[PDB]
Amino acid sequence: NSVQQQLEALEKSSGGRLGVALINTADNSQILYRADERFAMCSTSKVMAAAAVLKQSESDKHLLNQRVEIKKSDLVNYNPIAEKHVNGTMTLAELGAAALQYSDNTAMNKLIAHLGGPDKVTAFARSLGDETFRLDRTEPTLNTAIPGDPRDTTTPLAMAQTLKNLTLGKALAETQRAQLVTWLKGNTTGSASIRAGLPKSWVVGDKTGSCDYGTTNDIAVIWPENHAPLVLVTYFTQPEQKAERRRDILAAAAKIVTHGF
Repeated sequence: NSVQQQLEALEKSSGGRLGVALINTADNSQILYRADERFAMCSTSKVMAAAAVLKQSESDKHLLNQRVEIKKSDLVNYNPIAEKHVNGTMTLAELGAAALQYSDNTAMNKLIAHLGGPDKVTAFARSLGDETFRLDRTEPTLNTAIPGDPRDTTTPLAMAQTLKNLTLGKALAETQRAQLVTWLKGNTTGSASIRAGLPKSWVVGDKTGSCDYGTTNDIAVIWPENHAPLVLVTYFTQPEQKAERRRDILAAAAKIVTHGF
């Protein structure tokens, strides 16, 4: 079975819609599956917000350490790090780290507010040549993931291209690029997703996403031991609103497309 046949088979048994985009930076070859179809991003959108702040810091040396007050009213549905700092402050850098490494929703909202709203995050994506990404709402409503709803969505290919540009490409200045990579590598939420389908020794940086309609996502940069990096986006969504997440499917897809590498 070809990789494509394996992916189609994987989806057929999954009970959902699978979206895969892998870019092999060795020759820029790609493995695509519904890569031009939109999927709700869930928390994977946090990468774009954090990157937008990193871009700003390129021209503002005091931005990353700027203090941001955390009030009880700022807390939403999931604030593992922000809740520890109520009544205190967090720097924009710490908010970026919390949003990316723990998927803190309060952190995301602080980043969005700092940037001036969801439309500003979309504007940043467009500045990177990403004409697909769109952020419309804040946390937690950006997680509705209603089938066919274009809000807070992107395509696997668009996100793979942008993630490559951000982490290995032309998008950010070196210090900022390295910071984004450091944050992604330090993610604590992706053990069961893409990481679970790769050789245990490979270095990986990723950002997961999980939301309604059993939407299960993960976008990652992978560094094999003897090969050029791979950029992989695995999105998955289902027809029922309260469907369970299926991180096992993302792991399975990762194993299929990275085979041989």
